[PDB]
Amino acid sequence: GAVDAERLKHLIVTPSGAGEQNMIGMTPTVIAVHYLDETEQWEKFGLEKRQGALELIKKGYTQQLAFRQPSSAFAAFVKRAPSTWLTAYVVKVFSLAVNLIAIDSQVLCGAVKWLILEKQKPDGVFQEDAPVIHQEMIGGLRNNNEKDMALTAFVLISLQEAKDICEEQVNSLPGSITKAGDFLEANYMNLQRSYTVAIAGYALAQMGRLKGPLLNKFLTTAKDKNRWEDPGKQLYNVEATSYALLALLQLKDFDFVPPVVRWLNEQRYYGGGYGSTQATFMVFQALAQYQKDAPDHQELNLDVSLQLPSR
Amino acid sequence: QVQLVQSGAEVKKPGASVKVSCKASGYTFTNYYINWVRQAPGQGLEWMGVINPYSGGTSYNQKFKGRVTMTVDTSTSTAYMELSSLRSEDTAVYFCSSPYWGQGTLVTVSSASTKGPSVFPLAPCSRSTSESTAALGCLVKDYFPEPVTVSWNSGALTSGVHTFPAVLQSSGLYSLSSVVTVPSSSLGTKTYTCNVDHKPSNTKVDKRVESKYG
Amino acid sequence: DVVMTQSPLSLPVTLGQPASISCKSSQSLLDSDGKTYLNWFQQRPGQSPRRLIYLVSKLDSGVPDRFSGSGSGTDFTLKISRVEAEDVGVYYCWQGTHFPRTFGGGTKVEIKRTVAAPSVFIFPPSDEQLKSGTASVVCLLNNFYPREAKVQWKVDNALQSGNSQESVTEQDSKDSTYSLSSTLTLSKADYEKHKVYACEVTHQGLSSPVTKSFNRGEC
Repeated sequence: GAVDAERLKHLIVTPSGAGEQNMIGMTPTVIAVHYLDETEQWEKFGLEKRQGALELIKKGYTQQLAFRQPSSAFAAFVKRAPSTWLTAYVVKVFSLAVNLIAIDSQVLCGAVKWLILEKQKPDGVFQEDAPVIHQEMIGGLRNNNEKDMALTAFVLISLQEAKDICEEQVNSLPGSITKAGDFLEANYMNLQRSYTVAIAGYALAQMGRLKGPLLNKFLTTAKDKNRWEDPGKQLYNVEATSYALLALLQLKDFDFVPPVVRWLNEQRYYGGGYGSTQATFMVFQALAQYQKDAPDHQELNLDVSLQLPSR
Repeated sequence: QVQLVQSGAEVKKPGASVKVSCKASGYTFTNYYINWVRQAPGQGLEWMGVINPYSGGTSYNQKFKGRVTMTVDTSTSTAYMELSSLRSEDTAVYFCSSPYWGQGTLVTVSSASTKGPSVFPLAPCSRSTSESTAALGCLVKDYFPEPVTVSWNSGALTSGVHTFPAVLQSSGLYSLSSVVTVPSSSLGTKTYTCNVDHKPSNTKVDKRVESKYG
Repeated sequence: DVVMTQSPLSLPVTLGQPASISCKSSQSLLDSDGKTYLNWFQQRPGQSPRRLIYLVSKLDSGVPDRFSGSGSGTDFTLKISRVEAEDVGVYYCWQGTHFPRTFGGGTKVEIKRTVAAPSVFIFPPSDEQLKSGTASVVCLLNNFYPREAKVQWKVDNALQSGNSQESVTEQDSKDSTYSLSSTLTLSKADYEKHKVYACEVTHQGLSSPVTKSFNRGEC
């Protein structure tokens, strides 16, 4: 059940504006090309539309570098104090784009090194000292509760996604990942929000640490075994559930996956819109990973209903 | 890949019972309901029922209630379908599907006894013809149960051969024809022998086919 | 019970060309669990169904994307964008919502080729079989297209019915034709009371019905 390319044409966006707004534009274009590549839809959608999309991703990238500070961190403006969140988000989008356009390793691994050497506390927590202006671009992190866990998980996920490129350049990186994992592991069982259970769940699963009681908490947090939701904005629950799908695929829990993909398909969420950045990136990252790892997986006999009338 | 391997062909008398097995491989046996469907010769399909191998729970087509039992043995990944008080109309291929389909089990319900075929020639009365080609054949008549196999000239002759599906006569015995088209000029010089095998009766026959007249 | 109706009965296709098949249910197949249990499979002669489509539009693993399914409520369609040789066989739809589960009657997808008239042959009963008290008379229709063909047995011009059986081969993998054998069965006593044995063949490739006949005891 690949999402039809025709439904995603609005995600091909010309990025523009300052260090936050440029990433708001680059997000949908990068994840749309990622997803149309993995689902092999360019032949039907228009092979010729892919080159234009890549040009816009290159424009995004070149524009974002105007906001790269001497430290290798990012902020909205060159004279604004650097954002831990924005820098880690840049690492997340550039890491995923590396097969689409040429990403400078100096830029990627510079931002990673800065996050580890400037913004990680001795207990493994990542701290934000200069929050982004566009609070709507950070999804479910905008919630006040479980900030240390949710941001440590967000940053750890960016480090883990950059590790292949940056491990051989940043010798502090494996130790930073271990310390961040230690904090998440030590505090996971006390989490109350499904959003944090999901994003900290994916972060731990990437390291093989979502196990035993922590794995049971992750799985039993899902409603009807198909979604991770809190009682607020639906965009946050689409995001939460995308992180939960990424965790399930890391766990190789292939039998738990199909009901979660069905629930995501039934939201008919095609990305874009105010405050859409994290949901757009995460839903298409998670569905692309699903398409790669366990496409059309079937966990029971879907020829027939589960009814067994015995008259 | 996933396979369902079913038990071999069965011949049963009317009133008897049959128990068909379905051994599953390549998937988590208890995660998938198992449908049983039958197909009468030349016909469409009829659903018999389903079992949930996790709970043991069953649901049957009410047409067979009292005569059909479905079970599983989870420790051999095997499903079974038992059908009792067998009727002539129960002759069919029985399939398991979970949702991949087994190869099917033919169950033939008949009061006929095992019997080898008679093999008769199919030949024009004369080798003389105005046509460049002539048809010859063998009528393999009055055997039970299926199947028979036919070759021509010990397998050397394959072009122009048609071996037809058997028909079930009102006697309760099968009859099959096998034909070959050959050059008219070859009649009475080249030989054409059909080689018939009916394993259930240990019958092997070679029938040389010639016309009565020149 | 839910009735599943497929159309057409036979669909002659050209390699590289599109195919479309209809399946209609006598009622909605939307289940209370919100899924629509509408299935398609392919059965190629002597074989186990090959599962193609489930839940109306979901391709089974490995099934090529030239296959697609669509529809809702009571009207479903299977499409093949460009037919390949391995796509011939009988296509079934079936429903897994209602009890009992029920199947359509099948749509035969076969290779379209030029019209070809049968070569027709009649074979008298053998002296060997007559010794046993029965006469089988056989009528062969060789290598014709399309599959539709009518055999009418006549015995001194009386139309025969109920005393013949016929069977047909699968479409030839090399020339895309069918062949047909028909056996007329009489007692020796009946055979010996009549003179003219005729099989009359009607097929689209003939300009009119062709009769092959013999007179009993004459060559």
